[PDB]
Amino acid sequence: THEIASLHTALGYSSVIAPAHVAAITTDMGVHCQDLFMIFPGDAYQDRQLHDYIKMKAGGYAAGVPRCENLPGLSHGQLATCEIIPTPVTSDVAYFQTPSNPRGRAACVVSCDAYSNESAERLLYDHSIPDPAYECRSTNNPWASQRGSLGDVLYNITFRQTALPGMYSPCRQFFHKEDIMRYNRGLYTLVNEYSARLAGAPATSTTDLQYVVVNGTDVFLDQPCHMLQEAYPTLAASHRVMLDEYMSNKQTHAPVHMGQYLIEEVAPMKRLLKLGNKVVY
Amino acid sequence: EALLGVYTNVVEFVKFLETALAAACVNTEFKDLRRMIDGKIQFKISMPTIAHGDGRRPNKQRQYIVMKACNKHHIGAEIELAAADIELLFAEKETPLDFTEYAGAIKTITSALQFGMDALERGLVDTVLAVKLRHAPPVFILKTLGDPVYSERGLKKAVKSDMVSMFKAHLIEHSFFLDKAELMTRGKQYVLTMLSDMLAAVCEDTVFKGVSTYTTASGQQVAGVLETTDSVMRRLMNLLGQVESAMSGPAAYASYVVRGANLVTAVSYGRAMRNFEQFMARIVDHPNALPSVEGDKAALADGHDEIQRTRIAASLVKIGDKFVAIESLQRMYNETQFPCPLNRRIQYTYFFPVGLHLPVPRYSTSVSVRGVESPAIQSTETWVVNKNNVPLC
Amino acid sequence: ALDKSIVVNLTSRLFADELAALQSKIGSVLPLGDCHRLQNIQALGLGCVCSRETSPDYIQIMQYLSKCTLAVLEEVRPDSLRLTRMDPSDNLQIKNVYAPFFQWDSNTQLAVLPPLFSRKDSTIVLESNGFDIVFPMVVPQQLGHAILQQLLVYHIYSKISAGAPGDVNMAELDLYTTNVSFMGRTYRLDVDNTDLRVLDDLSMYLCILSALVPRGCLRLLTALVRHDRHPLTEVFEGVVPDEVTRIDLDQLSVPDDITRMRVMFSYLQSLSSIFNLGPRLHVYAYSAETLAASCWYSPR
Amino acid sequence: ALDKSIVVNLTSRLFADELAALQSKIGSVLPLGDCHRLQNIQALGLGCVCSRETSPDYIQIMQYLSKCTLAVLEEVRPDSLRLTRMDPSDNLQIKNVYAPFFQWDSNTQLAVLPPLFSRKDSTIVLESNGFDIVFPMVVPQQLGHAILQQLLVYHIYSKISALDLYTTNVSFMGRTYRLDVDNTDPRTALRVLDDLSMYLCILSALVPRGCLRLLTALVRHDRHPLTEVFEGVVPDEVTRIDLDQLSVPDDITRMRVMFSYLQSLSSIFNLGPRLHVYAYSAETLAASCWYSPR
Amino acid sequence: FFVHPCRGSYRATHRTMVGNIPQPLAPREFQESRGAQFDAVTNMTH
Amino acid sequence: QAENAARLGRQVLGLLPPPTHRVSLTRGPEFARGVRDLLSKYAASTRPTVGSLHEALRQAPFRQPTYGDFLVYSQTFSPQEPLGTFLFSFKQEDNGSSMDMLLTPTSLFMLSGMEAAKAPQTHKVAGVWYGSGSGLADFIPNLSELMDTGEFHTLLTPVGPMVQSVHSTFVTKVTSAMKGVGLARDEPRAHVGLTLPCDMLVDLDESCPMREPAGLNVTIYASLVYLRVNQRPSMALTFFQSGKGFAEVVAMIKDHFTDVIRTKYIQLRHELYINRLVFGAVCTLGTVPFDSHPVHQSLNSLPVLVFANFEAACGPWTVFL
Amino acid sequence: MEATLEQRPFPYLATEANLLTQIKESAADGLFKSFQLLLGKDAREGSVRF
Amino acid sequence: ATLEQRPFPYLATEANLLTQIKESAADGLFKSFQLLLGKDAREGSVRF
Repeated sequence: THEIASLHTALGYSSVIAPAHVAAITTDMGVHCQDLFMIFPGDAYQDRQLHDYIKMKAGGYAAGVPRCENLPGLSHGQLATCEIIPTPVTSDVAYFQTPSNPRGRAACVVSCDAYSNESAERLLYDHSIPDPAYECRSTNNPWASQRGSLGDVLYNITFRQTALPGMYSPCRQFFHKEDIMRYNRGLYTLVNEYSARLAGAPATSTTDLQYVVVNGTDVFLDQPCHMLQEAYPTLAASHRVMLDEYMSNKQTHAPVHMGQYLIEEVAPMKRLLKLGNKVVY
Repeated sequence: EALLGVYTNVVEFVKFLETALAAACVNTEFKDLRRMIDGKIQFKISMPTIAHGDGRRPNKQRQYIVMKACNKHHIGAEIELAAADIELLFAEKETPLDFTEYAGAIKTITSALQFGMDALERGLVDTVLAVKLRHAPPVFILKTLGDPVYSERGLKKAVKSDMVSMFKAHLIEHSFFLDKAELMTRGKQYVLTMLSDMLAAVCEDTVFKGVSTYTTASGQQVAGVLETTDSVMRRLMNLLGQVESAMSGPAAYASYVVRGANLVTAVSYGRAMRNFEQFMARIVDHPNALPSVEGDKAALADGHDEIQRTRIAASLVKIGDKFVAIESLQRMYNETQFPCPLNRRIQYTYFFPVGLHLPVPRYSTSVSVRGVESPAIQSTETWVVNKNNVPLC
Repeated sequence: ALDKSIVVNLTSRLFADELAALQSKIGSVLPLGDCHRLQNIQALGLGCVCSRETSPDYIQIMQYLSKCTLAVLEEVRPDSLRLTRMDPSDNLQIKNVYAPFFQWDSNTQLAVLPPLFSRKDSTIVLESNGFDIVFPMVVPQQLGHAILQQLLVYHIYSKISAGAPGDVNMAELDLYTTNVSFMGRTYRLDVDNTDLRVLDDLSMYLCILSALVPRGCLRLLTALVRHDRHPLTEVFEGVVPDEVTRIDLDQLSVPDDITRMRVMFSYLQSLSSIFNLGPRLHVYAYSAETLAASCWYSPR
Repeated sequence: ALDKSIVVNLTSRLFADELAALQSKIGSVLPLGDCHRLQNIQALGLGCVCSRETSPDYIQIMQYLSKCTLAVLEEVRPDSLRLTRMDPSDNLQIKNVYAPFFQWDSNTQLAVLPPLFSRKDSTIVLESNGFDIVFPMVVPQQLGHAILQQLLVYHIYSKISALDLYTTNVSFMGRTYRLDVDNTDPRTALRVLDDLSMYLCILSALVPRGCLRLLTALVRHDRHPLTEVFEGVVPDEVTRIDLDQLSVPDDITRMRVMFSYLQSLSSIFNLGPRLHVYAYSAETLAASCWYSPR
Repeated sequence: FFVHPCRGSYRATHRTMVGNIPQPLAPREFQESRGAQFDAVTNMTH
Repeated sequence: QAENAARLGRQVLGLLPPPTHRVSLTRGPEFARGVRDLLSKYAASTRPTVGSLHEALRQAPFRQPTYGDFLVYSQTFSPQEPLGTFLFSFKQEDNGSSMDMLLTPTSLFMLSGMEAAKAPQTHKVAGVWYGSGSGLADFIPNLSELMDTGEFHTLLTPVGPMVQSVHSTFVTKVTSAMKGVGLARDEPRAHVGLTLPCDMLVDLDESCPMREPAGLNVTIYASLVYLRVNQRPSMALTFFQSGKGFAEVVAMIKDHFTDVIRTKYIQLRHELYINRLVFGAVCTLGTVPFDSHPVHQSLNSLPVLVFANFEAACGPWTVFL
Repeated sequence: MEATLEQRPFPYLATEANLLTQIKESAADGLFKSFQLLLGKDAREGSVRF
Repeated sequence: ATLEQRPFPYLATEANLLTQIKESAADGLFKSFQLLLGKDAREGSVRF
């Protein structure tokens, strides 16, 4: 055993880190959705015949590394889970081109007064007040931002960690109230805790699926979506045709056509989109 | 058939003080840290004010007092010595094969004692780097906090929303800055204004700023160390010249011994000074002498003045007027099969619709699309582009 | 400071075939009839008590293992075997080469049981000396108290089917006895119903109890009526079956009842200890790939 | 390493009479109270629980015996008794001078018992100091058990009398013996019997049915050497319980609880501390053994 | 959802059909474009 | 820097097992000169000094524990403990490589679910280390069924007191001690004793006197009692401290639990299930020396005993009733 | 035992660096734990007592 | 004003201090004492 004491003589911050070079993208950015039959195994329909019917239309550990045995091998990398937040058919597309929350209300609690839990809750939930984002509407979807709503019913769950490996939920950070209230404090108490503490229940790495890390040893990651409390849009095109217009001419592209739309990605990484041999950066 | 050769490794011994990372630290050898309960550094910041005769109520004198503490760290190791290895360490004066059976057993225990030291010399460079990475917030948070022009008035409610707006805009534009130098036409001048902006954001206000700890050849002043992996270091060394690649620094640690009058108060009372003797010469030997930077420098540089300066193999660089050493620690991590902490993973969340309507006065802008525009059509899927650019529904 | 090593010599050299089976199990636990370092072959197995010509025993082995000194192989050299000594509360290392294979975990308590399974799984026959060494059945204590129990029930109903066919179904008996669930896992043991003469002594004892116990407890209740009767014995009158309480003790006389009560207790202490007390040792570290368990021996 | 020796101070010179008996039993195990070098004579006896005027209760005396530290004598000087000590877990020479003589060998087993055959032969009185000294008896476990078997059978059948040949005789291969009961307090020997009535009527509730039907197939014709207790006639009770149908998974849950309560009968049939002899000399009567308190 | 009197509490029924979803949240110009998708799948004749 | 490396040359070669006593016969009677620790009577003088007796203090017995290394979820093992608590290792199935479940006696109070007045002090303290109790019960979904058939005492293996806990966010490393007195990590030259809550411990030798022998040995026993409260199965774990020998304490434990035996078995006049008959089990957690005073402490209050010179020796569970 | 602040009249040393930048805002939202302000009538060396 | 067991260099006196200490400390002659039995009676260690 060797005993070492460390002490910081500077008052302010005397060291600064920065991302420089992306080596590779680990997670495949594809289409795989999260199956709630596997996350909530208890709940079921009354008829055994009808509950076994719906399971036919949808569908552990190994030496410390949790492995799924339904897939023999993967070619695009680690497979990304997707949730589904149901949403009215009349929610605006103009909400979707700018980074924001998947619930209809903005949840940045850093702006609020420090150590005031009632003022922070009133930003999230009450509808006497229009959004800190928008002054026109109070809420984009009342299915997720509302206090007893299906967003707040499904995904407000504090993680329970069964003996089975348990699986990661991307939506669960944007809806969980108590992990949002951790950022209600002053700025410099947040900046001190940004690099030192690993946040609540992130994904694993070098696995098949996205598993929530239950054994945090030497997992180094840092994630800026908890602090800034926004989610970055990607490519979406409601028909195959409008994805061709984005790659022919990027400037004179039309974001919304008569029936369909498109969302250009606004992300901190800007990838090379190459389909065919035409390249749009 | 016969053998041709027998080849093994000699383990590359890299200690803490030969690396350039000790430019970011101040090293003192402390004999009995098993006895210490706590550490303490006590600041007293006296803040001056402007007197002006407007309708203001003038401020009285202010004073801040700042307390700092140590943080303990414990390192482990492991040695497994065999049964018969210890057993035949004692009996001898047998046949000459039992000398070379004996001398092959002292070579086992000494190689198992190098390994107990090698696993502990890497432990310093691990824990010191892991202390630097905990007190290192990113650029996009600290850049718009390091300029006083945004928070002259104080952090009210309207300033904080105007800073969170700047955390997002600096995260989208200026992230992955060495990856963006390829596609920009300017290029090498963009990184140099990016990386000198990281340099000006760090708080340089260190207690030991006037202490002369590292120098270059010709007496220039090293200011800081930036640490990359091997892949990034190939980039920064080619864009910017390695002007000198040799620095001067101490050969050994600074000593601190509790001998003398420190030992009486350590035993009788529960406390002990650092440098009781120089601390005594201010209070009782020569009182009411105001503190002045020019002559008080010998008590700040306690020990670190007059250590034997030795040449250190390094790689320096010119950024503005400040010399910076550039390190890479993968040879100390890839040889032990532990993954490097500067190699790192960043998680993003990707927001995405499917299946919407558009309201009644439907419009278009596209010049060239012939098909879909009928009003009875409905879209029940959306297309995503993968990592490998394969579009999926 | 003390020297412990046990070096057994032989009269004849080993064959090349028999050396490979002992190299298969170079970490093991052998019983050993003497404490001294120099010793002949006839003690280091179970061939000193159990043999082919003698009738197979359970209890006379389980009496023997508590009385015997254990030992661990280190190196097999022809012809001189090299064991090491097992001391009270001594820390050493075990590899687990035993047939059939039960999976060990750390923080379990190892119980040395006699081998009641097949011959080729248990022993290794030394043709050079004509003597049989027998490796004991090392099984974790909760399995060893359960791998005995279902096989002792199987031996009872096999004795009922041989006396009368219509009382026992074979598919009911095989499904519920030969399949043993432990630690989530299952083990289908080799039945060896090809002809279990090991467990005939226990099946004699537990039945002679089972007739004499309810005959015995009626007399011992009524003979202890007092003013200072212990107050928990009023409770256990509600536990005894109602058919037990209706015995006419006039049928057995006083010279018959003293013979019963001395037969009553003399089986009870002889049968209690042989389920309880054997050479039993703990394990605090284990790895399944190296198959190496670090142990420490508690003598009881 | 450790020292172990007890030299016993004594306030009167002993006579030549009692010095001859103590010289004859020079290697002998006796308990004593406190763990020190210097010691009064009033701790060395087992007579602090077994007196003349008080009625002794041999279970309570045996219950007393597992508490005490034990000791072996070294010398008998005319003033002071000098003894050595027995501690876990130490190898030691033990030499039997015990008067109801039994034969040991290498790899035998032992245990310590109160004097249960002849109290007058096993207790010598010291008229010089007024305090008497009681020696215990060391017995192999087989007769170590079989004396406590006969003593518990006696206190059941002395209470029913509210004659001797069946109750007070310990049987063994080759010899028969007489237990010493003239004045026994049965009350500490009966709380043991009160707990036997607890276990034995629970063991009568969870009897397996297949093992009772095994005897109804056995003792009627199949006569064996060790089933001669029943004399060829089935009991009237065993025919009354086997009227049910046999089912295997019922008796699986019964034979586990039958197994687990026979672990509990160790606690009621305990001997004292046990002595594991590994080497015993025949003509010298000494041995070598390691002491284990359980 | 609705309020139910007694402390009162919130109690629930189920919008059985699709059209019980109210018109701000599923409008009529959508709801007959959803009907024309029914018309084109089954290939019925009017 | 070799001055740092020569320190390990001193301290490793000085701290080894004593070697085997092996002397060649051609040297002669030199082996008797190498028997120093068996000699146990040293000469005294008129004024003895350390320089006279530095040889008598040098020969010492060879004592060493055998540690255990446990890797625990940080939800179960509460991050702050008094560093000497006793431990258990619950075990159901090897699901992963190494994730181990450890039960302190305050954690095993919460899985039990017994009433407050059974242990009035630790209920407040074990309710602030944990939630309502369902932060732990999700790992064992068989807590209703292991209490009915009575398998719960077969799944705990007593391990011993803590020595060190290196605590991280998601996973807590715990090093415990078997086979004897574990060496303290943070304080040098020190020994970790075993700390019990005063609420759980039930002393057994207590008299007016109204005389009992002394000895060298007093043994801490554990007990675990299957019972039913509110028509729901629940357990109760207590401790016992006596040097009376195993034949008395089983009779002394039954007198302590006389009331609990009677109130259970009033039920089974109506329903007789053979699985329900198993009641308790008693382990042996290791010895304490005689006349060591248990020192009371208080933590936040929670009164907590501590035993000097506790050496551990695990035993099996034997089912008393 | 935690290390605690104390206002005893130490012989404070003089550094080349300035410390003043951002202190008034860093006291509000804590950049550093365990501080204590001293306004005008109480910004002095406290009297020595022992 | 706190009692402490720090290893001070204790000074030696001529006068005895032993008369009636067994029954004065137990019955409370003077506040703030501590009795040390056996191996506790030592100047233990220094820790600053």
